[PDB]
Amino acid sequence: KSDVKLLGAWPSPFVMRPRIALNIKSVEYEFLEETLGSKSQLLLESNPVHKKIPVLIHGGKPICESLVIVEYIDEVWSPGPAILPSDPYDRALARFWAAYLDEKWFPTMRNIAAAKDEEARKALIDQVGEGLVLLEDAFSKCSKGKGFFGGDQIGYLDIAFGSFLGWLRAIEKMNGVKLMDETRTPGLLKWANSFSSHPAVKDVFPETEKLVEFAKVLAK
Repeated sequence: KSDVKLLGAWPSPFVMRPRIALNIKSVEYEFLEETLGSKSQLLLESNPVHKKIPVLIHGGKPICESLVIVEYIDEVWSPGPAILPSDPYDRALARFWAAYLDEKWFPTMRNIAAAKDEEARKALIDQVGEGLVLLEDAFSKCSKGKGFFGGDQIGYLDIAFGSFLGWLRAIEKMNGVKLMDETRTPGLLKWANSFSSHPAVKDVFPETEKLVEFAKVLAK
């Protein structure tokens, strides 16, 4: 348990990602929570560049950046279940969509709260919706009728996208909008239940209300 430590603020979609990956591999680890109002000295020592979490410490060495940590876990604990796809093209597509989610979609969605006027808010909400249309189509092609982006088993792209689901739901609730409905994202609604109920996910997955209330707490 001491050989693997995960530094992280909580709740956080980015911190969720290595927790799910460690769960898939059944790797025991200690979760070292950052707490509001300070940055721990271990955080400052382990991630001097970004000073953020997650940080995985393994063999006395820190590994930063959520997705990079996920790949590291997949590669190091290779006898366990595969997290990335095995085919190079499928792997490239999984990486492509995770990069889209982290670079475009999620920053857009969390900018909604700070929109100045009404039409800017609408533009951001429209962009989150167009992202979900794109991911609905990616899910159809990736899943091939199976339950996950990863196919029969949960995979890298499930972790990347699924980690955001709670925050999507909270932002839906706080803005009175429905961005996964049933007309626009039928596959993703189903996948959302498969993901949030998965045994490697459910005990680290946030209750929507908890996120909403936490956003209210942060408002400072």
